[PDB]
Amino acid sequence: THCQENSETVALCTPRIVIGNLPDGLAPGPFHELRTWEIMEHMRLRPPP
Amino acid sequence: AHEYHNWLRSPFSRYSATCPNVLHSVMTLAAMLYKISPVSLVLQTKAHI
Repeated sequence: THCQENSETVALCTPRIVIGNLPDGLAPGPFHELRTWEIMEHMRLRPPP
Repeated sequence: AHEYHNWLRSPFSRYSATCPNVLHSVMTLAAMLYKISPVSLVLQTKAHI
């Protein structure tokens, strides 16, 4: 991102700590729900309690 | 801690960790104890299992 500072404009970079921080155009909510279904099937919680 | 000389080893605990708490999981824990003896091969094979 670009940011403002005292009489200055600077660039800021920080890490996306978790995968959920990706933009929804690049990893949308339905995709996260399907990926969760994948992990749930991995743990044998396919029909959850 | 003598795993190699035990009867029930790592696959059993790994299975029962995730398996759903229902009747068929009990039945398949019982079936997992079928023996590797050659006479057991004759008996299982003649049963077409």
